[PDB]
Amino acid sequence: SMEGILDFSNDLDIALLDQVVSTFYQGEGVQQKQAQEILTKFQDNPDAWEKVDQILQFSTNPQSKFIALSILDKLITRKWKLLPNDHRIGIRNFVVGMIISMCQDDEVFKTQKNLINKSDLTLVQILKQEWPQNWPEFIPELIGSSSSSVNVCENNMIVLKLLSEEVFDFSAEQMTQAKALHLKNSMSKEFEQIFKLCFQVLEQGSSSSLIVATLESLLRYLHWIPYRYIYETNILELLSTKFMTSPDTRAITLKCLTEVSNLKIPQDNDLIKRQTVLFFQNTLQQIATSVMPVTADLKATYANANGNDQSFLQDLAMFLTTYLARNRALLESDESLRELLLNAHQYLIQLSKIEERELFKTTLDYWHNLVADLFYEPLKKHIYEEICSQLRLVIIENMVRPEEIQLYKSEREVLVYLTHLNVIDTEEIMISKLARQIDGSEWSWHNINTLSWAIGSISGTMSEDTEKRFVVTVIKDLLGLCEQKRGKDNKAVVARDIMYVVGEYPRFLKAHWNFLRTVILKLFEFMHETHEGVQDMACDTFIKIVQKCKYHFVIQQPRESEPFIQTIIRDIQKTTADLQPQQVHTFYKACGIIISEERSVAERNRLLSDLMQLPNMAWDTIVEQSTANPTLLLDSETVKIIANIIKTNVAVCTSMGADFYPQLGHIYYNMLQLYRAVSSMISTQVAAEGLIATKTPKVRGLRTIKKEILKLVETYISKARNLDDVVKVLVEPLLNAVLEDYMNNVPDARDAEVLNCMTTVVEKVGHMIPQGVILILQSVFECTLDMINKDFTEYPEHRVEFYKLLKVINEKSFAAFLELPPAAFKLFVDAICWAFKHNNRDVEVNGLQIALDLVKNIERMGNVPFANEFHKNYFFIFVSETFFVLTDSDHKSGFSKQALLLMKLISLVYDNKISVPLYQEAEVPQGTSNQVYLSQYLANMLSNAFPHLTSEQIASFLSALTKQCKDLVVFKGTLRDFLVQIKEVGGDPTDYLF
Amino acid sequence: VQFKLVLVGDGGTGKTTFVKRHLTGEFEKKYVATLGVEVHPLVFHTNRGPIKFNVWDTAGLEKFGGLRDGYYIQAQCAIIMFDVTSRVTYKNVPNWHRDLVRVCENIPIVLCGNKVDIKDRKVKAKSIVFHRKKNLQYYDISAKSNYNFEKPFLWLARKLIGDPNLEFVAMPAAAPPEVVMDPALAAQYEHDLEVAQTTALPDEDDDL
Amino acid sequence: FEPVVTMEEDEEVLYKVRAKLFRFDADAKEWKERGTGDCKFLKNKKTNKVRILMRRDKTLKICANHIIAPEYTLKPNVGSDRSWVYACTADIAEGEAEAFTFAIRFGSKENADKFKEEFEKAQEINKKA
Ligand SMILES: C/C=C/[C@@H]1O[C@H]([C@H](N)/C=C/C=C(\C)C[C@@H](C)/C=C(C)\C=C\[C@H](O)C[C@H](N)CC(=O)OC)C[C@@H](O)[C@@H]1C
Ligand SMILES: Nc1nc2c(ncn2[C@@H]2O[C@H](COP(=O)(O)OP(=O)(O)OP(=O)(O)O)[C@@H](O)[C@H]2O)c(=O)[nH]1
Ligand SMILES: [Cl-]
Ligand SMILES: [Mg+2]
Repeated sequence: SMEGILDFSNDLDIALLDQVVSTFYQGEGVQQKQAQEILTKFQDNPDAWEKVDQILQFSTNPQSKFIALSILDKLITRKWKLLPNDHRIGIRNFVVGMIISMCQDDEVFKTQKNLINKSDLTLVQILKQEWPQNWPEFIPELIGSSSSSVNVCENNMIVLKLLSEEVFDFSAEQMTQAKALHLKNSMSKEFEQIFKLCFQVLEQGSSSSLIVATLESLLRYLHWIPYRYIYETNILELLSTKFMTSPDTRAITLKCLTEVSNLKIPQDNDLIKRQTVLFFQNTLQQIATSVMPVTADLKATYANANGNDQSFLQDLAMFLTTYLARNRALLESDESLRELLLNAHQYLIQLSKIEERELFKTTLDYWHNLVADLFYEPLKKHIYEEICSQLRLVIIENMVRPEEIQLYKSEREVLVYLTHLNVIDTEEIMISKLARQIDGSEWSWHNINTLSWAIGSISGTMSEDTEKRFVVTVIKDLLGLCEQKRGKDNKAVVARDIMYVVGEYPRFLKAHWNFLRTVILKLFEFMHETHEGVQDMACDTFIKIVQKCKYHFVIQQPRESEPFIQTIIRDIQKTTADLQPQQVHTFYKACGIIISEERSVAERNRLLSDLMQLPNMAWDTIVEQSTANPTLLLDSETVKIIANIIKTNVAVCTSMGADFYPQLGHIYYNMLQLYRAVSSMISTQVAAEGLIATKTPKVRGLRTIKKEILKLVETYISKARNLDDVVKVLVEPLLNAVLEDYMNNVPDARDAEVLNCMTTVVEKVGHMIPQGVILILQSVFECTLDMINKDFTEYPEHRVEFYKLLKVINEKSFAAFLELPPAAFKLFVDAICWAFKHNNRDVEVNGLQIALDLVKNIERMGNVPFANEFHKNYFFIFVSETFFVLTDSDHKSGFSKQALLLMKLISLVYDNKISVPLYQEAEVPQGTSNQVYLSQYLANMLSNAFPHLTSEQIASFLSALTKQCKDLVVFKGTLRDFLVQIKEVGGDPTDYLF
Repeated sequence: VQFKLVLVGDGGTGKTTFVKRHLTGEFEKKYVATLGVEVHPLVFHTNRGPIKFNVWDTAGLEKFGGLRDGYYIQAQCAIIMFDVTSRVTYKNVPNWHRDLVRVCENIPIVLCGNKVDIKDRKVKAKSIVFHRKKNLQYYDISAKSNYNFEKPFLWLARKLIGDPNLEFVAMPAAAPPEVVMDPALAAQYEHDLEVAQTTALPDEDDDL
Repeated sequence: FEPVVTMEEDEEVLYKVRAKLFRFDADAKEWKERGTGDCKFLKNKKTNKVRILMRRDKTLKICANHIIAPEYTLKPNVGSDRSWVYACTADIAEGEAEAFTFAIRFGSKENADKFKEEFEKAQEINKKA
């Protein structure tokens, strides 16, 4: 019978609603679910707001009344202005009356905070509609009613807090510009009186709850009020003394003082500066005497997490960092402020030792500010020497792995600055921490790793000589540690750290060839170590060292018989014999980096030939045996070898780019033959076994071959220098191998990488291959569109690659779209709008970009039939589709480019850049301007789409929009105002004059 | 020992996916928008005994919002979710936080940036500062890779039980029952296994 | 001077391997993950019965707990060369014993082949016991 509340035709049973509500909130499983659905339907019923008065009076259940207020809030925020004035006053009084009543009952006031707070928010929703134009007495009455009762006074502080939030903090997206300015001005005009009440409560208040509520409102005011209310009253003194002493007010007060520190303030005023110093002195004095002294172990306190200590200490870090970032130059000038300055910083040091990642980042942002400044500001660093010395230890002990990119970067930067400020101190700290690893007192994997990360981070900060002595010392010490340790778990940790450190010091490696050679030879030995992570670190260290020291591998070093790259290549089979494929590919990639350093072409090509000897020999034998016996590709093992050959080519092409061409030339024609051979087998297997075949290991292996072939070609063409060879040698065989294969496979067998490969081709050489581009379109366009035009989810990669391809074709080879038959060009426009309706940004952004580029492409053509035909056929489709995605609330991430496109389309008309009439004859007077017709069309369209708008709203909007169609940020403002007004009834049309 | 947990955040951020993974271990790849709320109990075993979260997984899409802040009543903790691959999800975090704390004034809250597994991250680490002044915990998470995926609950549990040493522990493993093959359900087994053997496992390119 | 004031302890680990475990949902006719973590074959030192015990990473929650019945057969999946599917008649990971079609996937074929070898060894142990 719970569904009785949904009847509405009969009177509402309140005991039944309290049943349903109770079942929802307290109930379980099946029962909770049914009540849920009923409640949701009840709430969404458009006439349910009428039942609110009844629920609020006669319900016992506070949850029922909460939901009642939700229903009223819906009415107030969407449909309020449809109500007669009398009814709006009646509702307003009922709400106010209910709040006062609840506040005057101490039992209810104490126990029903949620319902009171909800009521207060409902009141504020009414104020946003009604105040002050229809409620000039609101504030005087509120201020008046505050003196009557302490509960009412406290609650009035909650109402004012919410109002300030709604007007100043959350208005930007919820209100028109004009309405937000109206409410801001209104609050500003009456603030003197509000402040007077707030100041009085704080100056002469005993209720902590009332004082805390008042301070909560003040925090919100501090966002917008002028500084004089803080600096030219006694309030600063109250905040920084009295309210810091009691712990009930301390939390909110510290937050207020953080915002005080952010006030816009006169910069050239000695009294203000003294006041700024003084509140900080007072605050820190209260902390040192009432909370904890400067020496306190905050790490311990925070970890213990008693009461509100964690939040307090977070707030204290925020206060100190905020204040000092703005005001520490004030404290630096006078020597009577030196203790205060250093004590504040010592508190920050203590805070930075807290084991809480997000707190640490907060303090680290501040330290970065400080040490950056000491690095450049004259006559400052000496003040902070003891702070900085402590900070060096804190950062070193908290260094994270370079994988944590942003935190590692922040920490490194701080440590680099600190190292510059005192290299000896940094060096001593690191050497002594290293000794505590060696003596075992601080030994652990975590501890040796963190230390190694720290040591690596300061590479390049020391003089070459100092660094030389430091690195030798570190390496000797780590080597000794590696000896000490028993079992390869321990030895592998230290060896990886040695590898890490050496790879971070390329300047040292470049000055010490023997050492560098030895390191490389050691990495080669480690490429045989199967202990977990060792081969990976050896390969990663190898490529890292190569990236940084490549020149040293390509020259013949003193007392060597050849460039070391020759020696690496000579032994490559032995070096790589125990590696996994991915590791081998890294190794070959690293060799590729070295070989690209060789600028003699004959020598470079010879090295490339030599490097690719094993893949090329395996390839040759497979190509010969494979083509002579096409069965061999059925072998699982052969497919794997072929894939790894191709991946090796990709790896080397990745680092060699343009220089890879001779190797590409060696394999290219047989690789495209292989692509075709592999394609046939997949098609064959799918027919023989079904679509399930595409999931099988064998077909997946075959498809990997095709994708790696496409990746190789993409990689080379993306980096090619000789584009004539690309066009004349590479492109035609490529298109022949891949396009028909793509078109003639079933959707599930088509590789999206074909689209990506073609994107690269068009990007690079599309200007030179107009006929090739047409072939690309003809092969992929309709069959891919048909894969992706049934929903937004199927074939996600094809969807993304498809719009990237259309995007580059539209940019590089627009003539290819001019060649389309009208019907296919219509599908192109349909495809572009389809992308607009996508929620995935990867597709939506490309769709909007293609439309703007297309408009631009049509504009370029000038006054010719195709351009005039395009506008007659498509101008209004683009305008209406853009408006759809703008206004449907499902495409908000696209707002900016939607607005740009709409602005472009409107500006075309209001510049008279469209020669022909957009209207068909027998629609308007023959002489009618496109301007007038556009206004008419949009007004009619918006009237139909949004029938709750007045004609005046629509006309004002459109008038504004067309005047602002050369000022994007203002245009966007008008669009946002419209998006607000369509969510409610009775929006003011003068808003569009903002 | 049970606690109401409210999960809020923009549509598509991974709220339901995250909870479902915690409930059953499955990773739902499809986006099926939550209608109003789904409530599910979630138990963790701790060194201080079991802790139960009454998880109110709310809808992030405005059109499916249902009771909205009505769901937040008497929540003892919350997670606010966004998607590090969608900036608007982060831009809306202050909005969710506002609605939430107005109803739940003094509760522990974790802010979670989901989808850190996706390489092309759009909400950068350095942009994420909202939590600081609001005293929220923050974690980078991935419901897909399981990166940090227990951390929100471990943190909340520590806050709610008021013990910073509280650990999740291995739930005891009862010895399982010996099996008897019912010959009447012999042909049935072959049919179901046939179907299972010929339906491909998902994500065959993943490490596991 | 007075001084200042799992239920696997009965079991030997025969084999341990990282795995992803799936259960087949016939309703949706799709495979669903049940957990990723260490799969262990545990031999109870009292009964000499070998079970699979698998726990999810991070939560350490059980996603498999069942006897390695001599009657079970590991079968290939069509999509994978590093997975087995088998019917399980009584798994108590989520409390009450229930039948499942499981699929377990490993990091490599070698791991899968090794798992099958160990699974069969354990079946043989569960026959003698
Ligand atoms: C300018 C030059 C000045 C001087 O070079 C001296 C020497 N010529 C350099 C030797 C370098 C090496 C042996 C390479 C070494 C630094 C790198 C590593 C990764 C060593 C690792 C361990 O020895 C191997 C480990 N045990 C194996 C294991 O079990 O792991 C699984 C050294 C020291 O006095 C100075 C720097
Ligand atoms: N890459 C990636 N995708 C994820 C992750 N978590 C969830 N997803 C996917 O992103 C989408 C999220 O869907 P849901 O979890 O239903 O989103 P939601 O926040 O519950 O949505 P609403 O119920 O509408 O508020 C699904 O397609 C998920 O599979 C993650 O960590 N990484
Ligand atoms: Cl050099
Ligand atoms: Mg959901």
